[PDB]
Amino acid sequence: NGAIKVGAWGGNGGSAFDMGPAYRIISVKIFSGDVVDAVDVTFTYYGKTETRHFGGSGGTPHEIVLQEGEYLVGMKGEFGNYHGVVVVGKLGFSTNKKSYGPFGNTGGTPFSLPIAAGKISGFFGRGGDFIDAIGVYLEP
Amino acid sequence: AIKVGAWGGNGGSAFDMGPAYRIISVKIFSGDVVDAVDVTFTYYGKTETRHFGGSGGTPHEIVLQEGEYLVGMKGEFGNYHGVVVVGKLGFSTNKKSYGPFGNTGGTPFSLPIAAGKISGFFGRGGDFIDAIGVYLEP
Ligand SMILES: OC[C@H]1O[C@H](O)[C@@H](O)[C@@H](O)[C@@H]1O
Ligand SMILES: OC[C@H]1O[C@H](O)[C@@H](O)[C@@H](O)[C@@H]1O
Ligand SMILES: OC[C@H]1O[C@H](O)[C@@H](O)[C@@H](O)[C@@H]1O
Ligand SMILES: OC[C@H]1O[C@H](O)[C@@H](O)[C@@H](O)[C@@H]1O
Ligand SMILES: OC[C@H]1O[C@H](O)[C@@H](O)[C@@H](O)[C@@H]1O
Ligand SMILES: OC[C@H]1O[C@H](O)[C@@H](O)[C@@H](O)[C@@H]1O
Ligand SMILES: [Zn+2]
Ligand SMILES: [Zn+2]
Repeated sequence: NGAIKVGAWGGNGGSAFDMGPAYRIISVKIFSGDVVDAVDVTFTYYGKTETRHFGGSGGTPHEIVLQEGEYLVGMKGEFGNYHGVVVVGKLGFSTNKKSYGPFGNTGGTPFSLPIAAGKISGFFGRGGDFIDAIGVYLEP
Repeated sequence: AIKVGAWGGNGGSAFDMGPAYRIISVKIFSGDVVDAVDVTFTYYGKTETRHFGGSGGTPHEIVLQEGEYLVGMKGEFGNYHGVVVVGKLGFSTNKKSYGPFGNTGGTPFSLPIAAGKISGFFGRGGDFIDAIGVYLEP
């Protein structure tokens, strides 16, 4: 394959998910309340349009629609205890155009992934009731 | 090229070793803070050593064996007497964990590499290691 995967950041709970790399990420939808509940990813994969449903369905959706020539070049957030579970409390992304988030209201251990060269092409991690952990595929 | 980071502050001057064929060793010089790093590596048939940061601190060496690669970097950055620098720095290989080295807490960062390896470094250096970033390959 030749994949580059960094992360996941967060807890060891939930069940592993892995969408693999995409030809093109179309949109990312972060479901969010006190904590990061979930992430939906809409993408094309070769060339068919699929959307994957990660984490849980609580919280409020916050959608990042990527325009033409717009790519994800950063991810940051925080993970910490929420009711006996270590999950992502905050999650944000930046693109080559704009910054998004963070979404979620629970402080914890910060992580940050500035990408000086390259971009995010896919996601993996762990999900249950909430988003326990999130990691990322990279490509040039 | 895949470059992630750098984590740290905006002081010092920019360094960039580029990607290596193979990392041979990493020597982290630290006391209160991360002072410097020596990286020994091969590159198109040549063996090279680069030094980043200053001359202070106590050395802690990571020597990588055959088929051993760097699969993680973690640390902390913060204001140490006027400059935002790496106060703690650690690495992990596919065999072993090292450090972190340095005694000054600040803002944590972590880079676990689920697939791929660290192949090189970039960042900023002066008296101490202001910032450190990493080249990644499969
Ligand atoms: O994020 C955890 C939780 O936070 C709040 O309690 C609400 O917004 C819920 O919908 C959500 O599931
Ligand atoms: O404004 C963003 C903000 O909106 C709501 O209050 C929640 O979904 C939060 O988790 C989120 O951070
Ligand atoms: O998502 C947080 C939490 O939700 C559920 O209770 C389970 O799936 C846990 O394993 C998981 O850690
Ligand atoms: O390395 C820490 C510090 O050392 C020197 O004082 C200068 O090179 C600064 O620019 C740098 O921030
Ligand atoms: O790390 C900063 C500083 O910490 C201590 O004072 C000593 O170990 C020095 O050698 C070093 O320069
Ligand atoms: O911070 C870890 C590291 O920092 C300095 O170099 C010294 O105090 C060492 O004894 C120690 O192992
Ligand atoms: Zn969904
Ligand atoms: Zn030695």
